Amino acid sequence: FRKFTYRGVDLDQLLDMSYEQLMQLYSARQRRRLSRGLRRKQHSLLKRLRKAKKEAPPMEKPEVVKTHLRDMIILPEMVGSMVGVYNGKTFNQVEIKPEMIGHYLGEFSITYKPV
Amino acid sequence: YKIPDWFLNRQKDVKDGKYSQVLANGLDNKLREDLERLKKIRAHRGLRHFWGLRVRGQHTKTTGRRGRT
Amino acid sequence: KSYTTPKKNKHKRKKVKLAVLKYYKVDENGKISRLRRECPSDECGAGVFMASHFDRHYCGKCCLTYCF
Amino acid sequence: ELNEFLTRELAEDGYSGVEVRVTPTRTEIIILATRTQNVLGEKGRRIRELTAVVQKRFGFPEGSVELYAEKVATRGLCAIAQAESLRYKLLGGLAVRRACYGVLRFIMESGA
Amino acid sequence: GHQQLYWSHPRKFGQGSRSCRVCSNRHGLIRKYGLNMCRQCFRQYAKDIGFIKLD
Amino acid sequence: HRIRITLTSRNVKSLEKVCADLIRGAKEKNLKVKGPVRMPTKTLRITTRKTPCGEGSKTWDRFQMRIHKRLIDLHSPSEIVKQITSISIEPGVEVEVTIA
Amino acid sequence: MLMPKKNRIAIYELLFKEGVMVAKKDVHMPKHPELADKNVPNLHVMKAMQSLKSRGYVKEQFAWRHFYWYLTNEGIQYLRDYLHLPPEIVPATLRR
RNA sequence: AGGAGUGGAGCCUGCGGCUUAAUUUGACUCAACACGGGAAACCUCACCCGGCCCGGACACGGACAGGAUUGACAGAUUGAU
RNA sequence: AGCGUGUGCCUACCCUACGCCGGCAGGCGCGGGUAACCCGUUGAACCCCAUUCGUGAUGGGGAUCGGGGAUUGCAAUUAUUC
Ligand SMILES: [Zn+2]
Repeated sequence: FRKFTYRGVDLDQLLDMSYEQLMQLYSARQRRRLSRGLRRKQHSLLKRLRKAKKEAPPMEKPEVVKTHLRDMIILPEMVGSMVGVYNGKTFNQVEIKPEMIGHYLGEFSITYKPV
Repeated sequence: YKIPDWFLNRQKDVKDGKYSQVLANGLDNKLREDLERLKKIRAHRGLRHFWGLRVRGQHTKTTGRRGRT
Repeated sequence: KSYTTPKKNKHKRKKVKLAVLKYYKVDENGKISRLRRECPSDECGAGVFMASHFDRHYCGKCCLTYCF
Repeated sequence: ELNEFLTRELAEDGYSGVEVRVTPTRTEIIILATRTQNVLGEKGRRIRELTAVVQKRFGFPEGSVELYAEKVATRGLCAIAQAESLRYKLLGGLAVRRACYGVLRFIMESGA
Repeated sequence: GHQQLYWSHPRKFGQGSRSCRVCSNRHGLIRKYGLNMCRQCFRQYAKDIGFIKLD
Repeated sequence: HRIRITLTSRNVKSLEKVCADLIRGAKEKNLKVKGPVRMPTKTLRITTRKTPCGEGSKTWDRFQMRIHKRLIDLHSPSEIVKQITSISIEPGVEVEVTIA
Repeated sequence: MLMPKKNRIAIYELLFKEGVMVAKKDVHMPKHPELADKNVPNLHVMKAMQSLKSRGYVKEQFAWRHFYWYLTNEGIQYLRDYLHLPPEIVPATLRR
């Protein structure tokens, strides 16, 4: 009912801005994820993921992408996009919402079972 | 009144981002809102709060013997 | 020994028959004609006969692509 | 490093020990050996080739060290030589008791 | 391929960057005074280096 | 020209004898000499468990490395110093020369 | 075990210049520190070295992490025949 | 005869057991349990999920310079460019 | 206070006084030590002195939980740590 605002700003205005202000928008720990330098060491796969997510999908839920990584930072440029996360054994389908901005990725994993 | 912002309890909240010191019922309401947000997110911290275990990353094999029976 | 899930095969190089005949076109005289391309790179000259593609051609050792 | 290498290498010709002496521009190494005929090979071949091994592996200017070897005196006192000889004699076919008695009598006759 | 996989994972720190110089193992290494030797091998060959028991 | 030569060795009697020999030689050459400065010894201790495995009573080993550093000061020209270094060389002494 | 032509002849020249040869037991180290004028893979050269061992032309020694290789009469014959030179050539270990 | 105490309260750690694709294992009264020098985010690693160049020397019989080889750029599962 | 330790072999990662920015970790241009030379007279803590607290789970205990800011490494989720 109540439209959310990301930590002060809304979705469209947040999307129409770059990292140079996004970093001060969100917290400190994830700032170091891009403040040390350009991410290219093991982020070639991540850039491929960004390109795949920005690829134009049909007018429905976009395609799913399977990855062996769980070390992506959730940026607004991929919200509303389905991705398969290799939770140890299987590429589990995940569901995201625009409230995921500024957090990590691999926190949706259950260790063994509820017992 | 020239009081610096770092001294406040919760700063740059996920709802509005403004810097405000919060009172008892306000803190309880904000804690409820944060736990409900974590529940909706289905994050690891939220689910571990749901089962009611230690969420900071402690041990349970020898700690927590006064809880569930 | 054998496993459960079947495994694919290893790539093999087909026997290249009459390679030179495919490099230069024989005419009715001592003149010669070429249907392949020549590498303009500094490391390798024109001796590297590139493959006969249909969209874009690929070099031999340069890992470079020249488009149309 | 050098002690281990020499013990494993010159075990075939009765190795006892080494005494490395350091002197600028000329390093003099002396090897405690019992059999000098087997340690030289064919007219100093062993010395030169082991020296070449030394420069190639350790790393040192060429033509500066000179491996040396001499016959050890009172070889019956050094326990290492007796242990090596017992290893030789028990290697092929000798009885444990007879070989042990032989080495024991030789040691007690050496002057110990 | 595997030639690209040789120098792929950073062997700078941790425990695989260094190993014992005697048995090529990675347990009990003494980095004090740059020994880079495990405890067992140092115990075995200690007297030859010079470290001997006086106290 | 205040030549300062540093001698480092593990054995103490050998170092003392070498220093005494150098002092006697310098005195026979009729040269000004200083006193043999004896720096404090440096001890290297490497305590390790004696058990290759991890079973038994917890015993320990104590390894020591007593090093010494004796040095003398001379006001001699370097030619006599080189002549001296050209003689009486033993593996125990590792001569280090500092010119000042 | 695919070996470029130039690397093998370079290693043969390096081995024949003296009577012995050394290498460190570390396949995760391509460049040979002593042979700094070429980008020879050390793992390939040591594996070809031990293949030459398996064919039996040289003696092998290894203590902690460094191998030791020594020539032989039949080994030097094999080397001189591969290098296509008369037997008048001698290594640096046979001269006085 | 005494002092500090442990065992009772909270917290870190190993073992057993339950659970887990896997929760690797050694040691079980002195003389096993902050012990293997082991305070495990990647290498550690020796356990599960997955696919990689092979790190099958060499002897013998076949396969080959009339090419037995070997490294691959646009694009698809994939994990990578 | 007294034992220690210190610029490297594939090995880059050392101890750092000095003057700034900021409550705070923390950030750069500035120097020595391959060591009785520099950190360093290693101004340690426990002690000692003057208020505050007053038998009250209380000014002891800091267990649990949220947010914010920092160096480390390609990488901090089950927070590495502060
Ligand atoms: Zn080309």
